[PDB]
Amino acid sequence: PLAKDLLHPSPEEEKRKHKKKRLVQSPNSYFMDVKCPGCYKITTVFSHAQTVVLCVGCSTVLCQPTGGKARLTEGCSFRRKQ
Amino acid sequence: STASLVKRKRKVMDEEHRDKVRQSLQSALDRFV
Amino acid sequence: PKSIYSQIQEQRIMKEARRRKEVNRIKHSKPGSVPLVSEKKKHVVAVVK
Amino acid sequence: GRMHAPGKGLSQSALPYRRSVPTWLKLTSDDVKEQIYKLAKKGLTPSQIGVILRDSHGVAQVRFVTGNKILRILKSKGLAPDLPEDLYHLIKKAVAVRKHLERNRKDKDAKFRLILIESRIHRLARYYKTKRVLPPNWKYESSTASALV
Amino acid sequence: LRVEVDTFMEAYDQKIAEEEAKAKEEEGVPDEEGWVKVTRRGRRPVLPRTEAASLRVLERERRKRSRKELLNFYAWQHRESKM
RNA sequence: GGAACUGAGGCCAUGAUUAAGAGGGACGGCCGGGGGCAUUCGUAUUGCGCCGCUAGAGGUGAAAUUCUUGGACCGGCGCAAGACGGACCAGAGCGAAAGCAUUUGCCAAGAAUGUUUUCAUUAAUCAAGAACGAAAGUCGGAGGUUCGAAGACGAUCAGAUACCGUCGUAGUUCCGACCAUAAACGAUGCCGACCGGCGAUGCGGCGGCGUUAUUCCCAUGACCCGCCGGGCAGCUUCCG
Ligand SMILES: [Mg+2]
Ligand SMILES: [Mg+2]
Ligand SMILES: [Mg+2]
Ligand SMILES: [Mg+2]
Ligand SMILES: [Mg+2]
Ligand SMILES: [Mg+2]
Ligand SMILES: [Mg+2]
Ligand SMILES: [Mg+2]
Ligand SMILES: [Mg+2]
Ligand SMILES: [Mg+2]
Ligand SMILES: [Mg+2]
Ligand SMILES: [Mg+2]
Ligand SMILES: [Mg+2]
Ligand SMILES: [Mg+2]
Ligand SMILES: [Mg+2]
Ligand SMILES: [Zn+2]
Repeated sequence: PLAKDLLHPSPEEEKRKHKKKRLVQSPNSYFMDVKCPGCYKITTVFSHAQTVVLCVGCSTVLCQPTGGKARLTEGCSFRRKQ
Repeated sequence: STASLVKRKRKVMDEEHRDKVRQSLQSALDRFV
Repeated sequence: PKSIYSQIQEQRIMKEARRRKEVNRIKHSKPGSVPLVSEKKKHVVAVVK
Repeated sequence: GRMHAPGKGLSQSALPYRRSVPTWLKLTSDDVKEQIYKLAKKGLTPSQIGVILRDSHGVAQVRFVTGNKILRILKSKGLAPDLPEDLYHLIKKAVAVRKHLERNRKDKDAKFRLILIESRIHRLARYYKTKRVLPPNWKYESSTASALV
Repeated sequence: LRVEVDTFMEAYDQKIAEEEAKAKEEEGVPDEEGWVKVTRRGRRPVLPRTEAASLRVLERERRKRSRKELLNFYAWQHRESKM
């Protein structure tokens, strides 16, 4: 087999492995800022959302939950946080 | 049991068959037409 | 010896396997999206200087 | 693997190494608590409350923000569940299967599934009695289960 | 009559072609401050911004309210119920 | 109106840390000949009615019992009954096993995947004990097309060449009670850890140069490439 250093994995190796099988566990999910269409209020939405997220200003549907990730509505803009 | 032999032979030949097919591939009304 | 000979055959199989998946990646991607690395300076992580 | 099912899976959550609240979070410890009190009065379980805060309010972990777990926060305020959440849901499932089974005598599979559910109830109840969450006379009965939940 | 139809649709196709080329150029491409717009030209399906789509997703959540909003879970839910 | 001292009450709550590539529960979108109830279609077979035509039809190695001029067999149209679910169907999928295949609706359940949700050791193996358990078979009801142990008839050449034909009892079908056995096989206890490569395959998720359709509702897919999990199976192998 290939020779790997167990103490010093490369960045490409750790991002490919399963999240529980890395040297130190780390999630693949993240939080994002979404900007509503029609009113430009900003809402913080989890990437793998399991509930329908409404804009606080106008109660517009911002996302709909799916199996893996929440699909965003047409016309909104988003940014990753942190 | 020789029933598995024909199955395992067919499974391998199918995989080789995938290889060869991969290699083998390598005026206003005008819009409706 | 058979122990050395077996490892030579196995490591040859793995190396050509990685090459096959690499040419597939560059084919089904943007022409400029794949950096090209020399085999010599591939193994150098960093020079602190 | 699973306690009863043959399959073994690896799907779960992976907590981050860093335990600190991110800077962009503008909610305080007190602000999160009043949100928990509001949703509990609406009739939401502690598992569902944590889901809502994660999806909409950007609270990844209530424990890292306030220093206390959701159930511990509710107990201190006085909004404690009558029955433990995992035990409560198992009893609810057994009632639904038993109601279905009384209209279908020929469903052998449902009869088999009912036995497995009741086994998990007995294991869970035995643990809770040792921890003194339940009185040492609590018993699960099929007729009593409907009134229990 | 035939000339006007041909002239009209020739101009219409040219306008349509320009819009597609501009949309392809803008697809992705975070702007200043780093906002990325969500369109149908990506590989992930997106929720349409139509009245029918919003009513469908909200109705699905409303049918689930019975299961997720409980009436006898908490101790207080029993005591003012007995009143 | 201010301050400083001080005194007893009433409710609720009373806990070592973390969050196991241990386990349970919840949540999300999917997925499957998994199960139960109802509904529905398809030829075929059998029986019956009518029409046309006229000596044979059936069966075998050869025949013979049997049916036929009061019309058999064959051709057409229509009606009824009971079973069955071809081709598509794969070493694919589901279930603890036994097992599971026409459309649509309903009821409850489930694996895997996704999760920065929740509890916090709740776990493993197990005499005793309990649920299920192909086919055949027993008891009581309802039906009976096809097939068919038993039985009665007709024959019984080749031959180490060796078990036919016509009719067809119990059964085969359904609803309840029993019975608890199979080459019920990998002829092969369970849980945990460690220990080589290479591709396909089913499901779920993630990323993607390009093709191909497009969304009132219904729906956001089909193909190609890389990666990650748990499955069904393979090709090759070092040490042991
Ligand atoms: Mg899971
Ligand atoms: Mg994709
Ligand atoms: Mg854990
Ligand atoms: Mg389904
Ligand atoms: Mg199904
Ligand atoms: Mg006649
Ligand atoms: Mg006829
Ligand atoms: Mg069919
Ligand atoms: Mg039987
Ligand atoms: Mg029988
Ligand atoms: Mg009988
Ligand atoms: Mg068998
Ligand atoms: Mg055995
Ligand atoms: Mg599957
Ligand atoms: Mg897939
Ligand atoms: Zn808005």
